[PDB]
Amino acid sequence: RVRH
Amino acid sequence: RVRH
Amino acid sequence: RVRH
Amino acid sequence: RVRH
Amino acid sequence: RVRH
Amino acid sequence: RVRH
Amino acid sequence: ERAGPVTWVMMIACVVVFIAMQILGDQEVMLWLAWPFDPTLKFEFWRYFTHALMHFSLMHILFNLLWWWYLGGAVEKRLGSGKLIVITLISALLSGYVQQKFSGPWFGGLSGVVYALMGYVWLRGERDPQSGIYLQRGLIIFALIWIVAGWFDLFGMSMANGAHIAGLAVGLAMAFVDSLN
Amino acid sequence: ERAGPVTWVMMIACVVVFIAMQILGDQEVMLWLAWPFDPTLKFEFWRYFTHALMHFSLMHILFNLLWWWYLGGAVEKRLGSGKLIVITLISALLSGYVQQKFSGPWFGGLSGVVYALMGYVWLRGERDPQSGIYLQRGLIIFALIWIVAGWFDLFGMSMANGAHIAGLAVGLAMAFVDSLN
Amino acid sequence: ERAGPVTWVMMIACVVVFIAMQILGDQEVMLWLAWPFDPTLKFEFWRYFTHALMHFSLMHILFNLLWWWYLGGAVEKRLGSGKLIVITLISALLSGYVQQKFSGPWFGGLSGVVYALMGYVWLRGERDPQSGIYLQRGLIIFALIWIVAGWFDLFGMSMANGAHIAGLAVGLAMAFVDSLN
Amino acid sequence: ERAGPVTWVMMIACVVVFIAMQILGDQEVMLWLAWPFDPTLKFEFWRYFTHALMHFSLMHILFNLLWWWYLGGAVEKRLGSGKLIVITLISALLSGYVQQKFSGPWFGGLSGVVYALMGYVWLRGERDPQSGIYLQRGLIIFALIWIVAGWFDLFGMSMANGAHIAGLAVGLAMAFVDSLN
Amino acid sequence: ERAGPVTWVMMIACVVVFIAMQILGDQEVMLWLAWPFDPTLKFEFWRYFTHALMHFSLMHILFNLLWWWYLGGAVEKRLGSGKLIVITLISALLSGYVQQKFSGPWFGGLSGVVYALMGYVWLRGERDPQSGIYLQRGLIIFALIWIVAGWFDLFGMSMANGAHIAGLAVGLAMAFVDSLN
Amino acid sequence: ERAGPVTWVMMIACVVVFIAMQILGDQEVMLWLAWPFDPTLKFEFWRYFTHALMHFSLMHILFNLLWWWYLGGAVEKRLGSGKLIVITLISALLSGYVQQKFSGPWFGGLSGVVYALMGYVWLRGERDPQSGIYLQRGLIIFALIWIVAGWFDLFGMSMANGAHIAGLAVGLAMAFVDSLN
Ligand SMILES: CCCCCCCCCO[C@@H]1O[C@H](CO)[C@@H](O)[C@H](O)[C@H]1O
Ligand SMILES: CCCCCCCCCO[C@@H]1O[C@H](CO)[C@@H](O)[C@H](O)[C@H]1O
Ligand SMILES: CCCCCCCCCO[C@@H]1O[C@H](CO)[C@@H](O)[C@H](O)[C@H]1O
Ligand SMILES: CCCCCCCCCO[C@@H]1O[C@H](CO)[C@@H](O)[C@H](O)[C@H]1O
Ligand SMILES: CCCCCCCCCO[C@@H]1O[C@H](CO)[C@@H](O)[C@H](O)[C@H]1O
Ligand SMILES: CCCCCCCCCO[C@@H]1O[C@H](CO)[C@@H](O)[C@H](O)[C@H]1O
Ligand SMILES: [Cl-]
Ligand SMILES: [Cl-]
Ligand SMILES: [Cl-]
Ligand SMILES: [Cl-]
Ligand SMILES: [Cl-]
Ligand SMILES: [Cl-]
Ligand SMILES: [Cl-]
Ligand SMILES: [Cl-]
Ligand SMILES: [Cl-]
Ligand SMILES: [Cl-]
Ligand SMILES: [Cl-]
Ligand SMILES: [Cl-]
Repeated sequence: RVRH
Repeated sequence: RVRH
Repeated sequence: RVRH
Repeated sequence: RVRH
Repeated sequence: RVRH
Repeated sequence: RVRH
Repeated sequence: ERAGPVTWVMMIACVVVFIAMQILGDQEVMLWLAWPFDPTLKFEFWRYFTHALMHFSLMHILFNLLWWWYLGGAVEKRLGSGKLIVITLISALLSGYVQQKFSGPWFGGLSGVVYALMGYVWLRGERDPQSGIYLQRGLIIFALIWIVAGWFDLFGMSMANGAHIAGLAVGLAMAFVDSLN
Repeated sequence: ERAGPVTWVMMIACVVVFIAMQILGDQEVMLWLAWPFDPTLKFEFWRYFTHALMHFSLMHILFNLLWWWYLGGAVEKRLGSGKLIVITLISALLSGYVQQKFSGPWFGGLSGVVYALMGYVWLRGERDPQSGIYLQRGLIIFALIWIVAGWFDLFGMSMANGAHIAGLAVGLAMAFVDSLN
Repeated sequence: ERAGPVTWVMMIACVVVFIAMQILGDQEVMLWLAWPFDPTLKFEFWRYFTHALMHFSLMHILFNLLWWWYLGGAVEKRLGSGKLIVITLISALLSGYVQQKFSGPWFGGLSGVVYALMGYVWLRGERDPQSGIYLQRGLIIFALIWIVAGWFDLFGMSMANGAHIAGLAVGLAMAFVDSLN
Repeated sequence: ERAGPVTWVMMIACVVVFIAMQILGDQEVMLWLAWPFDPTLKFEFWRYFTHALMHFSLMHILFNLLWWWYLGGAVEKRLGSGKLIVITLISALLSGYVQQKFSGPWFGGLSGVVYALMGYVWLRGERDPQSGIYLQRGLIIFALIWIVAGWFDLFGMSMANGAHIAGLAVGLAMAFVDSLN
Repeated sequence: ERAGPVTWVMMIACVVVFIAMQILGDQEVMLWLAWPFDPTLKFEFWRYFTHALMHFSLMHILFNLLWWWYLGGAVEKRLGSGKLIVITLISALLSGYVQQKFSGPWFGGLSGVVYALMGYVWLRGERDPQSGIYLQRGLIIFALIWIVAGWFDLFGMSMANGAHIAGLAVGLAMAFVDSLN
Repeated sequence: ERAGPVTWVMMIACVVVFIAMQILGDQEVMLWLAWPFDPTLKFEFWRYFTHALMHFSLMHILFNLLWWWYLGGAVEKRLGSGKLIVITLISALLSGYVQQKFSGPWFGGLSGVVYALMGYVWLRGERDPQSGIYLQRGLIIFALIWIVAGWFDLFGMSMANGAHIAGLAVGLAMAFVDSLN
């Protein structure tokens, strides 16, 4: 889902 | 984040 | 099982 | 805690 | 370590 | 696999 | 011998969406397919249903499609393609409605429809054995465990609680209606 | 076509216990159903068996009941309900005894009984093919992997090692006894 | 009724290797069975194939052998033991070659062979229905999901990407060749 | 230069309990030290406090004792040993009371006391700077994040929600009382 | 003795955003604060910077803010508030630009800025010791490990690779520029 | 103010090895640096020590180096560089010897040396306070918890049990020897  |  |  |  |  |  | 056209097309649609989510990213697909999350998207009618097509992990898609393949396939074989279509549309729309009410629009998966199918197949077999459909005993157990696990949060994933209760209710209500002579 | 009465009643009893554990909490159920953990509970005879009914996670219950449904169902179908009952009681009692000896009373699950059923069904098929029961080749492999995984701690859960070895031994011994003419 | 001799012997060989890996340790077995990792091991011909026998966890072995049991069993039943042997040797050798090229010699598992079997069984059924083999619709879906999960790294394990693409290619190529009249 | 006698004795008591839990098992220690879970244990007065001594994992004990060492040490250094003792007893007793009310007696850890110390040290510094105690700015941030994480369930462990809110309330109330002149 | 106004206001802003993400949900906050993800949002100038304020888990926020508190605090103390502001704006804008180029707009966190601060503080200390700033030896090690872990994907979280390389580059370039006399 | 030359060079050597393990792969580095695993490697003397340089994850390296930085730095500052060197060589060699005896050669990390340093610094402070070294009270607690966690397998990683007990023994023995006048 999201890149950190 | 999302509900499954 | 247990609450922390 | 418990053995399975 | 290893590729599966 | 390895011991730490 | 094999899954009918509705059972199959749902499976293929979920895989196709899942591939798009890996290539494009989940968020980008959610923008297109999620329940309307802004008033400007309220007439994009597909969104009231396409939340059911999105899955967020391997275990998420695998177990949803395994239950759909079994229960959807049974419905379609014994009661026909049209029956499966209508159970799918009603459960998807109503389960999305309740989920968004409790927790907003950021949810997905086929499990509102699956829990409807569990309730439906079990209850129709109990109340209307002459339909030719029923939930085999052993699968009652595992369906029950799946219900408990959704309800008590045992999957290790944040749960669409509203979708789950609304789907199961829908499936039971439809079986009730369908069992009247 | 379907699971017999003993196969079914065990499944239902495990689900009912599992629901109670989610609603009441695990500890509260363990107080009632665990192997006697104080001398004051030594005559509460059910405890020597009801440890087998408790499960601690979704994967724990699902995989125990999947094996029971298959192997228990086979025993009950080919050898009858009474045979399944006796294998269940002996394996539950003896596996609990050994587990408590090695590691005390805080354990649960149906896997002493399951490992007894693995040994039993395999050995009876090998030694007494005319019984009508046997462990199909592919399931021998997976039963073997399940044994290895219990023994070498590959499940990601703390293992009831005493229950496992005692159950498998029991099931083999019973098959041995039952194969004598 | 049951898995043929090639299907079975591969399963048994994988379990036997897996037991050795638990008793001896993984590294010690890898020293013996891995793709040659030093020029002094280049003539130890078994190594170009035995990488396929090693598995590193319970989920790794279980899911590889579940797919092999199904697809290998189908090949062996419909096309014979020799056909399964040749698909196994070609896919193991070529998938190892590509994997080592991309990422070196420290890899293992049966999934180069499995992905070859997926491609093979599906394509042969499509192009040569009179063979008597095919990939049932529902299993197409799950095979597809398995492919996506390997390719996009959805298993929670480091992936032998070269083995995967090379195996699937091999299986498709062989089906192509076998479907010519 | 170093932790005072109360700060130290709590740390040692928690380690000693933690060792006992590893050697004896968690359940066996819980039987002895948990909030009274049967009417027959209602006069075992230590139980209204000793729930604070039990920890269930490495991360559980490490982070509780890290915060206690810092905040308890500060209290003891600036306000004295007796002050730390009274904050500890009040927060342990009241946090246990609220937790058991919401969710029953199966809980443990020092975090009711820790959250009391967070509230106490912060509020006393704000309202009564002449005390010589305060919560340094950067630690306000991390204390705040710890509060958010307890409240929104971000630790990956089931939370004693009642203990947390009751502890923080206690610590704020005590700071309020102590800041009146 | 304590964190300056810029160090503090960033910490507070991140916590405030993190609370909003727990209360409102992550997606809803991302809609407001993410890098522009539709051409209609291109003039919402805050978005080129506010991606740095969002964090997705406890470990994500804790470790970003721990490094910021240390390095930002050092910059602000030795070089002043304005210097910290400019390093923050440049690193946030440029790291967002590169990340979105490689992987699209769905990313967040303070680690573009943090990796800029690592490079900056280390290089300025090396090239311009008379500045009064430097990265203490032991923290060089841990900063290096943090760099390796981001680069080789060792955090167990999907990495904003473009943000990381662009931030570190920025911080080094600024130190270079600032060390010229 | 800062880590001495021995403290630093060990940290740098561990990072350099860790980078090599990410670029080359772990196995390839293990081949070079592990305790001799074949009789042909028995005279490659570095191997009796270089097992201490390898780490297998971010948490593995971070926590080993955090303890080394603290305890090694203290030893080096108060007792000198040569003392740290000798404690390091003895603990690395002896901890490797015991670990390989119990479990073979496939192990790594700095924790034999770290546990030696824990024992050493604590015991030397207790028996020989005039040395100028000691283990501060709060760090006694955390060192104790680290010991318990290694011994009872609480890290979520397979433990080099032989290395741990042998290192701690070594460090205690050396402190004993060093405290005699
Ligand atoms: C077998 C492939 C299945 C993939 C999932 C399909 C999702 C369908 C929703 O898309 C929408 O469909 C409308 C037609 O009703 C179009 O008007 C609209 O522009 C389009 O956005
Ligand atoms: C299908 C439901 C299965 C749920 C599990 C049942 C556990 C049975 C143990 O309980 C005990 O049974 C005794 C009768 O033998 C009673 O005397 C005793 O007071 C009671 O505590
Ligand atoms: C059913 C058991 C399967 C276990 C796996 C077998 C791996 C076989 C590789 O071993 C090698 O076989 C050669 C013979 O070709 C020998 O010359 C050589 O010395 C030996 O190292
Ligand atoms: C430094 C070691 C700390 C270990 C934790 C101590 C827990 C104390 C509770 O035990 C109880 O203490 C009572 C005295 O008040 C006894 O009357 C009672 O029988 C005993 O059960
Ligand atoms: C200390 C609290 C920090 C919380 C994070 C603040 C994010 C700021 C972005 O919001 C935007 O700010 C603009 C002003 O520049 C407004 O014009 C716009 O409408 C608003 O959407
Ligand atoms: C600061 C960098 C630290 C990296 C780790 C160094 C490992 C040293 C072991 O290597 C060996 O060193 C020998 C010299 O004693 C050589 O004879 C031998 O060929 C070489 O293999
Ligand atoms: Cl099908
Ligand atoms: Cl919900
Ligand atoms: Cl059944
Ligand atoms: Cl055990
Ligand atoms: Cl079979
Ligand atoms: Cl690869
Ligand atoms: Cl201290
Ligand atoms: Cl609670
Ligand atoms: Cl501060
Ligand atoms: Cl990226
Ligand atoms: Cl330093
Ligand atoms: Cl060991």
